[PDB]
Amino acid sequence: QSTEDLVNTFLEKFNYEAEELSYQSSLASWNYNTNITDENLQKMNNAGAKWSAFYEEQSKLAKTYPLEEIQDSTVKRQLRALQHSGSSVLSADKNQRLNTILNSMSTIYSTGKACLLLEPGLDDIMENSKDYNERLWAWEGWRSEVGKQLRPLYEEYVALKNEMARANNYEDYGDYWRGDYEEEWENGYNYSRNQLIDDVEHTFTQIMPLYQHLHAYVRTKLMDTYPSYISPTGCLPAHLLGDMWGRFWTNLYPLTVPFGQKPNIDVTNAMVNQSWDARKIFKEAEKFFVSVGLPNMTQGFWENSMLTEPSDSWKVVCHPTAWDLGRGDFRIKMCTKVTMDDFLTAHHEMGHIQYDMAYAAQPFLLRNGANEGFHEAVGEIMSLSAATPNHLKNIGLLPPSFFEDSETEINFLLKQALTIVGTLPFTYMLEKWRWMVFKGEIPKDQWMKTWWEMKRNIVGVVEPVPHDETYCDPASLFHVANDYSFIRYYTRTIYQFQFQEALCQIAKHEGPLHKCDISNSSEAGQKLLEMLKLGKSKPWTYALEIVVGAKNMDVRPLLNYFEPLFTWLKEQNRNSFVGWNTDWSPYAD
Amino acid sequence: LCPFGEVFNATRFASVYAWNRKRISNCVADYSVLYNSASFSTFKCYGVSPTKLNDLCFTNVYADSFVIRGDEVRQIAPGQTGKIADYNYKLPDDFTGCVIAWNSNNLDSKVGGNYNYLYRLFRKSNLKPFERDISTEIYQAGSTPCNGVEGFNCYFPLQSYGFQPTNGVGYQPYRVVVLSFELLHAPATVCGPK
Ligand SMILES: *[C@@H]1O[C@H](CO)[C@@H](O[C@@H]2O[C@H](CO)[C@@H](O)[C@H](O)[C@H]2NC(C)=O)[C@H](O)[C@H]1NC(C)=O
Ligand SMILES: *[C@@H]1O[C@H](CO)[C@@H](O[C@@H]2O[C@H](CO)[C@@H](O)[C@H](O)[C@H]2NC(C)=O)[C@H](O)[C@H]1NC(C)=O
Ligand SMILES: *[C@@H]1O[C@H](CO)[C@@H](O[C@@H]2O[C@H](CO)[C@@H](O)[C@H](O)[C@H]2NC(C)=O)[C@H](O)[C@H]1NC(C)=O
Ligand SMILES: *[C@@H]1O[C@H](CO)[C@@H](O[C@@H]2O[C@H](CO)[C@@H](O)[C@H](O)[C@H]2NC(C)=O)[C@H](O)[C@H]1NC(C)=O
Ligand SMILES: *[C@@H]1O[C@H](CO)[C@@H](O)[C@H](O)[C@H]1NC(C)=O
Ligand SMILES: [Zn+2]
Repeated sequence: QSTEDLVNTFLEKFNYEAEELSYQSSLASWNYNTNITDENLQKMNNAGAKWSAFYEEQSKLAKTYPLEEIQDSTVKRQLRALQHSGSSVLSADKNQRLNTILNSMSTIYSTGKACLLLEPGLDDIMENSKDYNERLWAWEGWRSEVGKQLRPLYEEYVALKNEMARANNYEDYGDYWRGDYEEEWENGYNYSRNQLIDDVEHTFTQIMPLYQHLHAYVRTKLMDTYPSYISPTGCLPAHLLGDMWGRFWTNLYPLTVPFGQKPNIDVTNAMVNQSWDARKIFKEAEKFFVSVGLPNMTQGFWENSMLTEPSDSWKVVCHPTAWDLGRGDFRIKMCTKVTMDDFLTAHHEMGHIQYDMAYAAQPFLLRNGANEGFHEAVGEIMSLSAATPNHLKNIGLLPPSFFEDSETEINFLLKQALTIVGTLPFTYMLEKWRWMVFKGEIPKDQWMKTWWEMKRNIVGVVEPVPHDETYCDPASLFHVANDYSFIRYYTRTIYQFQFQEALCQIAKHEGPLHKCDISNSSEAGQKLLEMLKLGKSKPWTYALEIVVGAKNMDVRPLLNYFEPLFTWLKEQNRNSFVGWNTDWSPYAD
Repeated sequence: LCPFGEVFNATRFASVYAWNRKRISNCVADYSVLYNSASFSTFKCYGVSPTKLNDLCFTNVYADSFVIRGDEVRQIAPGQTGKIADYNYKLPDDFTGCVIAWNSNNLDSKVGGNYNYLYRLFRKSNLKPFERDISTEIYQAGSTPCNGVEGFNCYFPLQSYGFQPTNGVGYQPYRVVVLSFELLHAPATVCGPK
């Protein structure tokens, strides 16, 4: 009759009641995503509304039990998970206003027109064009016709969210986002929200030289495509980076290639000349996963999953996803073709599924990853390992007389660096700006000035046209218009290389790290499943320390991964200048 | 001569919290037509051996049938604990009998979800061996009584199995039969082939 038996009974009832509703909602969502008709939306909305109403009603009743009166740990985490409440502590009118603002902002971003709609038209122009004016007009038009119309809504959004955050004993909405990394445990395994900023800042000072060299080879290679628009000592203009914003630099490979005659490893032809279909692809993925000590897929996986387009006049979206419906039901939905990229996404999604099956024994509230960055980093390393020449040579898609040339290795490393290293400053700058805006450090009349000064100082990118305070540049991104946290990718990028170096060390591999394969190593896959079974039942410091042996982030493995590229990049910059001076702007004359 | 057929392929089985008992007497027991069916997932027998079941006879044999989950089958055994082994159906430590189970996904499952099978998850104390409970009185958790209406810390004691064909193996329906052998001062009458 103490304050623990009641909580245990309450948790029992909630655990056995939530499964039904969750399974029904997931089933309805899958059925809609497989057909897309007019009658399935009603069922999906009904299931979602019922589940949300049940969750809110039950979370309302769970705050009557204080936390300090319970001595066990798992029960304490379950109550902590069930006791969170956002936007439920506000007046009804304020909630209605906030919902209207969010819906209007999402809709106004969804159907923007610049003079061609964003998704089909402007993206292709940004990705493929090589004309200065052609990119310039699209960039300026989209920014002017989207950001200028989104300013007052975002001004109201920050105030409403600050009120909501302060109503929940928080200091700021940014402080509310950082709480996903907070821990409370014994002496050696705690973590506070303040240390996240310091941890992120320290990890960024150890990546700057590599970014500077990558910046100085791109600046120098684009001298030719654009003859007299970029200075040899200034910063790169924002409208020449391969995307609308510059989040990824991956579309600059044809312009910046070390050795442009030797091609990369592509095995589409040697795979079509053997009559391979999707079932073969997934069987090979399953063989790879069972060769490292992990189990095999269930029988319902092969019967209920969708692995190809239906050509019988039913419409589908089939963006590659992995589903965990519940009650032992696992499905994968993907429109598979016979290229190599699909062959790698198969491994990625199979890793996603393999993580879900491990923690099915945990209670309902603890069936998720340790934090928001683990679940993607787990799936990334499988794709990293499954694209090496050793694996392809063993499988059969590559002849055994193959020779590993170093120039191809340099090409591969440069492409990977353009994909990975080029996005860290963008994420760091965006998150720092959003935190400072939420915290009230930045005055409301100096948003764009601080934005572009920070861009110049950190990422080395300058605007082509000056902007006053009537614009709003951050809102043009998808994750800013619709409220989503953005610090996941930094942590995922660190974690994946942490895990990869640890497992490669366990596998007794010799040589450079980028040529590592963990196939046919039962110890490597046996150690990894120790953290996969934990789920959210123990702090993520345990999850990190079990595998790698450390309790904090470390960027050393990532730099160890790019060592040959660092050595080669340092030599071709002898007759060049490293760094950028933020006094050059391309409208001074 | 007697129906070990009307216990095994009956149209409708019973819930676990209300388990049905059938007694067989004055008959000849054929235990070879069961062990060679090749459609039974588990055929464990305690206290006897399946080969020697035809030799020594008894007075009465009791058969109990019910429906449980796939991963709760291992709780039907002596000295096992769990949700269903202390609130629904219990077996004594000194057991003499057999436990038989097989998959029933093709029958006890519907797309909309079957809801006619229940089990008990709240009770004040464990069950004595071979004891059955049917009452539906509202369970009391706190010290403040609630008068016949569910509210705060007052819970209904029964819950339903949501069987659907798309579930995994561990969440699919299974049909279980338990046989017990009775030997007392009454004359032994049930045994078979000579
Ligand atoms: C875990 O908690 C301990 C104690 O609450 C933290 O250690 C303190 O850290 C502050 C940092 O400003 C110091 O001023 C104190 O002197 C420390 N106290 C002790 C006893 O060491 C520790 O930092 C927490 N862990 C993390 C990761 O934040
Ligand atoms: C797939 O590539 C193989 C490898 O060369 C091709 O095989 C040759 O095909 C010609 C014409 O059929 C034969 O005369 C040669 O003897 C084959 N060489 C070898 C070593 O196999 C083949 O043509 C391609 N696709 C297929 C199977 O037709
Ligand atoms: C997981 O299931 C697959 C199902 O195919 C198993 O693969 C079979 O393994 C047996 C030997 O155990 C072989 O004789 C079959 O030829 C395999 N099938 C195929 C299609 O190759 C696999 O062994 C199972 N994994 C484990 C650990 O038992
Ligand atoms: C319960 O009914 C099934 C059929 O619904 C019986 O299966 C029969 O098994 C015998 C052998 O034992 C076969 O010769 C028959 O062909 C099967 N089918 C039928 C329709 O008889 C099953 O044996 C029955 N269970 C018992 C008798 O215990
Ligand atoms: C749903 O999709 C299946 C095949 O994926 C199709 O057979 C069925 O007709 C679709 N539903 C409706 C209502 O048409
Ligand atoms: Zn993924």
